[PDB]
Amino acid sequence: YDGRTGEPIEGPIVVGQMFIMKLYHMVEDKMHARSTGPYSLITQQPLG
Amino acid sequence: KGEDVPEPSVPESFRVLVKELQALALDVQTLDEKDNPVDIFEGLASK
Amino acid sequence: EKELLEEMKHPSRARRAKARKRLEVVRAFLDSGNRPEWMILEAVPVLPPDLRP
DNA sequence: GCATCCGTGAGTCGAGGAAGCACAATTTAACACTTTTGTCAAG
DNA sequence: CTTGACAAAAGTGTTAAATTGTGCTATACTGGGAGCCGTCACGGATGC
Repeated sequence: YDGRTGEPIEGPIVVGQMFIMKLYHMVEDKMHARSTGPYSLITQQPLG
Repeated sequence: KGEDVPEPSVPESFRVLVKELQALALDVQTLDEKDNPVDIFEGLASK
Repeated sequence: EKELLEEMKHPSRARRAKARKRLEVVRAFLDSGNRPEWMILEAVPVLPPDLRP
């Protein structure tokens, strides 16, 4: 059944129990932004 | 200040390019429409 | 350049190819205003210290 | 004309950061005395 | 607009330590040492 409408899905659905892992790649450790910051010594370009 | 960003200038990496080429005994010069030298170092490197 | 131009009339293709390659370098030096001896360094330029910090 | 050698090239982001010594010459740290501000009353 | 008095504060002259630079050793010594190693492609280069 559809929880939003209460009507069933028009076709039978493969439902079961499956083993799912949470991987070490998390968006918390990957989101990054920068307006200004440290610059390199010779080229004076932003660091990375 | 609420203003539009100004017109840019010559990058500092190109200045690094010229000086590194000069350290190889190569005379790299930037010229104008009339083939006259143009100083990209703002007079800071001319003796 | 004059000798190389005279040798450019040799019937052999290898001789003309060798003369042309030498003449191309000679023409480059003549047109540019450079001197061949400038290829040997008497004074070594030193890079500014901030580029080699 | 043909092996053989020498040189140059081979994707992008990210994340990982073992002598000593003596002696001379030179520089530097401490004072001690001026000369110069800085800050007061006096106007 | 000053006029003297003072009080630090920077400048100057010796002065010694502390640091730094240089010369010198007398039995006889007389040609180095790690390289060792799985691509493949092109263009070019005298060479023959």
